[PDB]
Amino acid sequence: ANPCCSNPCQNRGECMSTGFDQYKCDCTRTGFYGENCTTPEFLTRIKLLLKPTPNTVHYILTHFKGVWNIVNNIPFLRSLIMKYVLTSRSYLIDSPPTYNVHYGYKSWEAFSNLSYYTRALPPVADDCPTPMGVKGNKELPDSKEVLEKVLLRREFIPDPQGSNMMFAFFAQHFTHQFFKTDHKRGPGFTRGLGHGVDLNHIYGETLDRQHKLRLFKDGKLKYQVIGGEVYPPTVKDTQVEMIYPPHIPENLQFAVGQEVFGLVPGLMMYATIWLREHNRVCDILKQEHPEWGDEQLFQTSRLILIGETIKIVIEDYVQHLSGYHFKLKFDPELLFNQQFQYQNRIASEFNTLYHWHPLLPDTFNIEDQEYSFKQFLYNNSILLEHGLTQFVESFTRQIAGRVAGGRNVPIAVQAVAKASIDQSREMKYQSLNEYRKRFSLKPYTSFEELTGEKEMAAELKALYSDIDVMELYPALLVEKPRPDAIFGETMVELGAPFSLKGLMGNPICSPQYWKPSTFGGEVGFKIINTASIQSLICNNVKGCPFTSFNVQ
Amino acid sequence: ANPCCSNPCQNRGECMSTGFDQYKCDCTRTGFYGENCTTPEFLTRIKLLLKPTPNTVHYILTHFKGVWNIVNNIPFLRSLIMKYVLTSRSYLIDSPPTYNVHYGYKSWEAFSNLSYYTRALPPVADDCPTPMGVKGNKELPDSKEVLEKVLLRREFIPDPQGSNMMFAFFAQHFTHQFFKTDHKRGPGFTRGLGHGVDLNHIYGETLDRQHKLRLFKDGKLKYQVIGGEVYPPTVKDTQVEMIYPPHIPENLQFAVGQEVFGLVPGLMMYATIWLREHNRVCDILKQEHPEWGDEQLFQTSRLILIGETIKIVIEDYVQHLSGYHFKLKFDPELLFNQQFQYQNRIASEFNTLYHWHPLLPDTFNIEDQEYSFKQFLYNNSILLEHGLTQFVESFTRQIAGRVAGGRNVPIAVQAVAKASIDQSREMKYQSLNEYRKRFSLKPYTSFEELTGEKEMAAELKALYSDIDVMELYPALLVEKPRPDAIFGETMVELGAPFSLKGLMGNPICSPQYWKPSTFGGEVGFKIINTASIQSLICNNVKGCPFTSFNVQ
Ligand SMILES: COc1ccc2c(c1)c(CC(=O)NCCCCNS(=O)(=O)c1cccc3c(N(C)C)cccc13)c(C)n2C(=O)c1ccc(Cl)cc1
Ligand SMILES: COc1ccc2c(c1)c(CC(=O)NCCCCNS(=O)(=O)c1cccc3c(N(C)C)cccc13)c(C)n2C(=O)c1ccc(Cl)cc1
Ligand code: HEM
Ligand code: HEM
Ligand SMILES: *[C@@H]1O[C@H](CO)[C@@H](O[C@@H]2O[C@H](CO)[C@@H](O)[C@H](O)[C@H]2NC(C)=O)[C@H](O)[C@H]1NC(C)=O
Ligand SMILES: *[C@@H]1O[C@H](CO)[C@@H](O[C@@H]2O[C@H](CO)[C@@H](O)[C@H](O)[C@H]2NC(C)=O)[C@H](O)[C@H]1NC(C)=O
Ligand SMILES: CCCCCCCCO[C@@H]1O[C@H](CO)[C@@H](O)[C@H](O)[C@H]1O
Ligand SMILES: CCCCCCCCO[C@@H]1O[C@H](CO)[C@@H](O)[C@H](O)[C@H]1O
Ligand SMILES: CCCCCCCCO[C@@H]1O[C@H](CO)[C@@H](O)[C@H](O)[C@H]1O
Ligand SMILES: *[C@@H]1O[C@H](CO)[C@@H](O)[C@H](O)[C@H]1NC(C)=O
Ligand SMILES: *[C@@H]1O[C@H](CO)[C@@H](O)[C@H](O)[C@H]1NC(C)=O
Ligand SMILES: *[C@@H]1O[C@H](CO)[C@@H](O)[C@H](O)[C@H]1NC(C)=O
Ligand SMILES: *[C@@H]1O[C@H](CO)[C@@H](O)[C@H](O)[C@H]1NC(C)=O
Repeated sequence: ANPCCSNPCQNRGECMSTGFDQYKCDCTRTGFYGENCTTPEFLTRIKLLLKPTPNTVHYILTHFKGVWNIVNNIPFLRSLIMKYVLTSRSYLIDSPPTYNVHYGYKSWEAFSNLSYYTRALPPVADDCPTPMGVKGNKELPDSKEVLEKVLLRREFIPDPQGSNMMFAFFAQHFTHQFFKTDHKRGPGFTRGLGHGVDLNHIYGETLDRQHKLRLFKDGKLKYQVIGGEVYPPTVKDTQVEMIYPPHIPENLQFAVGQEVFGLVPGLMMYATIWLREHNRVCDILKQEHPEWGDEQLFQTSRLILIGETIKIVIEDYVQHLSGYHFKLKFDPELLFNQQFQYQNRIASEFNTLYHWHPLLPDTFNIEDQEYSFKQFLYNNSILLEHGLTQFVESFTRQIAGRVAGGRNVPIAVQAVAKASIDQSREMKYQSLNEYRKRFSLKPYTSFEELTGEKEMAAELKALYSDIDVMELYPALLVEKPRPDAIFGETMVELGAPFSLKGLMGNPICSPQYWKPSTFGGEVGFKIINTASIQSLICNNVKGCPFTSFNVQ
Repeated sequence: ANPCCSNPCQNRGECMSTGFDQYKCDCTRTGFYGENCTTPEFLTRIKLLLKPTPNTVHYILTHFKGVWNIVNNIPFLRSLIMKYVLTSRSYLIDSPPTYNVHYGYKSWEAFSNLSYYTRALPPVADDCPTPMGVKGNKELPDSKEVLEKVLLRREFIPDPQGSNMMFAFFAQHFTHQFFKTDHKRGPGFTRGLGHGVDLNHIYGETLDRQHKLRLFKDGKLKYQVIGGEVYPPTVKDTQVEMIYPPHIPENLQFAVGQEVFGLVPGLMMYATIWLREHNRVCDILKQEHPEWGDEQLFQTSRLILIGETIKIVIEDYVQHLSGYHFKLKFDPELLFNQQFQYQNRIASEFNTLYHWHPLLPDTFNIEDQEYSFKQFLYNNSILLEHGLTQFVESFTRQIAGRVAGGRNVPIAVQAVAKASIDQSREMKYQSLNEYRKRFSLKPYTSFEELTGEKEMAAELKALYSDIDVMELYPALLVEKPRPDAIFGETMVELGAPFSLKGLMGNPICSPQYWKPSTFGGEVGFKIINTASIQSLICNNVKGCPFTSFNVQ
């Protein structure tokens, strides 16, 4: 029906219907011309000839350890490299944002309505003959069948990069401030109207929730002491709404910024660590500024914790994941002479990509115990039983699962993996290869090239028939990993642009914010710039246990 | 009290208390160093030596007509000049925004809460000894006395630049989509959450209001035909809430996007013109795209009218006000190789500066009638009586008042001018000379330099005593105008940066939006790029009457 149903325009040109059965491609500033924007300009021919592939770049970034060690110790050179990482990535993102689940064309409603997730690729039009457009059968393969044959875990496959449970729960804690799907509206809708790293999962999404969590003395958050240890306050004491099963004793209904963080003790672990960190910074700021009131202490601490988070995410968390020998760097000043939009809108595809449930082990090993999912979920007495110190030590030792490579989703959350398939289709996602072309990646020509093996590929070929109809979400979890890596190419090359845009797009990174007085002076500024996952745990967890994002 | 109360930091450095009675200035990236950021760096000394004053630049832009005529006809050169206008202006604006009425320091609440107007200068802290900080008496002069002695109109002073009533009501109509003070909360709060040119005054601020105004056929807005002429629908037919006195007959309660536009027939005139323009573009787009639905026609029309508005504002409206011989140009492509933030936050000071009530005449002259304020206000039967054609012809002929120069506020709206004084103090505005320094202007050293005359200056000196205590709002309306100009230096140099940021910061000006397919192809794109105030009236007002922003 829709003459744009076949995605005819290439190289990021836009398709517009010019009639019932005709189309036009807008090749403006794509570097290409022609009916579908496939004829390259002369300069585009040069750039294409000289541009290395992501797999070639990945090889260089993870080898030549001696060379990278020299680069890392020459600040001019390390700064120059990190700068090209930041800019060349963010060019892949439309900012200001464009499409969403309901708009395949730009509109003021799509731009201005913050309740939507944005979309990197427009949805497939409702009256297209097939789910992916024109290709494939009239209906996609049964999602339960896709789930069982290539996604569910047989044997636990550990991450060859050594990610531990401190990493897995940090990723879950960190991402759930901007992945907050509004199920009352639909999967393409979010309740995180800040659309980035605003730390609403600590401070609350609304002002009313924030004030219920605050102590209103010295800028601090409310807390309680249990067995000599600082823990978050209760729902009874604060009246903030939290999601808990009906049988949870009210002394165990912990109240934090994010309403679902009582779901898992691993989320509650980091919520306690970051609550402690907020009040620790309040003590630091109060000593520096005896003349300050409660309000300014709270607000300045929040700005500092936002900075710490971005620092830890880039220099520890992304550093770990990447496996690069090059040392990534959080330095907003690198973009001050660059074109860059200090804004962000969370993409649905970013949300989809971040479903890293293969990380989860089959049991959670704390001290000498091994807890099943049923024993673990919604049970914060485990946290009080063992304490934060034992949690950190145990989760630093416990290995997490490999995400790519196939067949590593634990069956305990199989309903979540099926809904990811079902809701991706409900949201009319374009095909895997459409998203690969959208991010300058060469389309896969067979299922065997996608997986790098034969068994899962053949099962996928029987299900999907055509590689161009393969879906984005299952492909990320079955993709051939990089050599001994946690992810395949598609995960890294689609996800890294969304990730750094979210981190660097924050207002505190802009030149009028990135100065010591924003953070209460050089003392507050230095907390941001010296932050690490190790110092986060050391300053706030009794005994200063060693921690890391990888097993040692 | 607050050791920053005296505004000690100069040249846009930030003041932070380091104790009960001591402060520190953050001179980061100001180009200055020293205790109060007054010692210029070497390069800063150069720039200061070579930079012409705004009054010198003004003189050049309004003289040498022969030279400007050559420049205007050399596209490369005209583009280069307009580009430097755009960039050098926007550097004066904090984007992402910083302060607001409740926050004199940067905070996440100030950044993220869209209900606030932002502030170009932080408010004077609550516990400062004087209203302006440390200078002046403990209380500012009686506002009624300031109003009567230097603001109220004796004799009507016409604008020497020839502004007519088409201009005055265009400015009122245009600005009232982003100046919508939320009086339920306070003067530092806004109901225009789009914070710019989103045309909510045509389409409604909320989706629910928009749908009540829409026809849901061919993308069009609801309308009625009275005497063969197209007018907005009624409150009875649409159920959109409008502000009307209780005695207005329901057949005269017109419903438009902005709830207060029934206040004056001049606002209702432009509301009708733009309603007609929306549906006219809907007819154009439907002919180009017979395959399109109602929703896509409406959204694309809205994007086109947003483009037309920015075009008309820059190339007709700002062009008229400026008096330049150089031809200003709306061309988003000029910023594509420039650093620029495609976002905006409406400033409280921009609202204050746009109080152009001296524009209003003592009577409104339509055909042979002269209506008093009492006869004019809330009386749309006047519009139906004469029709749009007679309105345009009459308002093109009627001259408007001079804004600067003093004593030209019509007595009918004296309560509005007093509230501007009162609410400027309630919001703890800094002094006139502080705002001049904030925008790179040399402080006034006497009231006589401010006004350029002797009588009003002497009255102001008896009231304020110290020039450094003179307030921003009254100073704009008494300032010495530029030679035969409508404004003084302060109005232009503070207001032009806010104005162009609002216009160019719009998403439709960003590179991913500024292409023909965003606007339905080259036909919709050309509507934007050929828009003018004359063509707006010609396409939509019977007889295509001549119109202009100046009397002929
Ligand atoms: C690997 O595993 C990973 C895994 C995750 C990763 C990353 C790396 C990265 C680093 C990155 O951005 N990875 C891609 C950029 C590499 C190439 N950058 S380049 O500029 O094009 C370039 C091209 C050519 C030569 C270059 C070069 N030379 C001189 C050889 C040096 C530097 C750059 C060069 C980020 C942010 N992740 C995320 O946070 C992320 C978070 C959530 C999701 Cl779901 C997905 C990702
Ligand atoms: C005048 O009356 C007016 C009155 C209003 C005006 C303007 C001019 C202007 C044009 C502008 O922006 N006026 C200031 C920029 C002039 C200098 N620009 S410059 O780049 O620093 C420069 C510096 C040195 C030499 C230059 C030069 N040469 C080669 C001599 C050419 C071009 C620029 C040069 C804008 C937008 N208004 C507003 O919309 C507006 C709306 C509401 C409010 Cl309440 C207030 C204003
Ligand atoms: C014991 C650990 C975990 C459990 C029990 C769990 C369970 C769930 C459940 C039930 C949902 C559906 C929530 C909803 O749709 O409202 C969900 C969604 C999600 N999961 Fe987890 N998960 C765990 C760990 C993780 C980890 C480690 C990550 C990432 C590193 C992750 C990423 C996500 C994301 C991004 C969503 C989407 C959230 C949203 O869109 O609002 N999960 N998970
Ligand atoms: C007959 C014509 C006019 C009348 C009766 C009028 C009257 C008023 C009144 C009563 C207010 C206070 C509204 C409120 O605070 O809610 C106001 C505010 C304002 N006026 Fe006018 N005015 C007229 C023309 C104009 C013009 C020509 C301009 C500018 C070119 C202008 C600019 C403004 C602005 C910017 C505000 C602030 C609005 C806000 O913050 O919500 N007005 N006017
Ligand atoms: C953002 O878009 C959503 C979806 O259109 C809006 O939610 C709809 O609101 C209307 C009335 O305003 C309701 O009748 C619908 O039931 C809602 N639909 C859905 C799917 O939730 C939402 O109001 C918009 N938000 C803003 C601020 O405009
Ligand atoms: C933006 O700030 C205003 C002002 O603080 C908030 O309005 C207050 O809201 C609280 C409860 O949330 C009320 O008790 C107060 O009466 C309100 N004060 C005023 C002056 O209106 C508003 O909620 C904030 N908006 C958001 C989205 O957080
Ligand atoms: C300057 C020297 C550049 C060397 C280029 C190395 C290109 C490596 O290439 C990659 O090797 C991977 C194995 O590591 C394979 O898995 C990938 O398929 C392949 O593309
Ligand atoms: C939920 C834990 C696994 C459920 C597997 C259901 C069986 C259907 O799946 C089959 O499983 C076999 C064993 O891996 C594979 O060898 C086959 O290729 C696969 O199609
Ligand atoms: C290259 C030629 C430079 C000409 C510089 C002219 C500077 C004019 O200067 C200005 O003149 C105005 C009147 O026109 C006065 O009102 C201003 O106070 C004055 O600064
Ligand atoms: C792309 O253009 C070619 C001609 O250049 C045309 O044959 C083809 O139909 C177009 N796209 C698709 C999807 O068919
Ligand atoms: C909760 O955790 C405790 C250990 O602290 C365990 O003994 C108990 O069985 C758990 N409860 C459930 C319902 O699994
Ligand atoms: C500015 O600094 C000078 C010394 O350089 C100091 O005397 C003065 O007190 C400072 N500012 C004010 C407002 O006093
Ligand atoms: C309204 O306008 C009409 C002219 O159309 C005029 O005769 C009438 O007096 C006005 N009403 C008021 C209350 O001013």
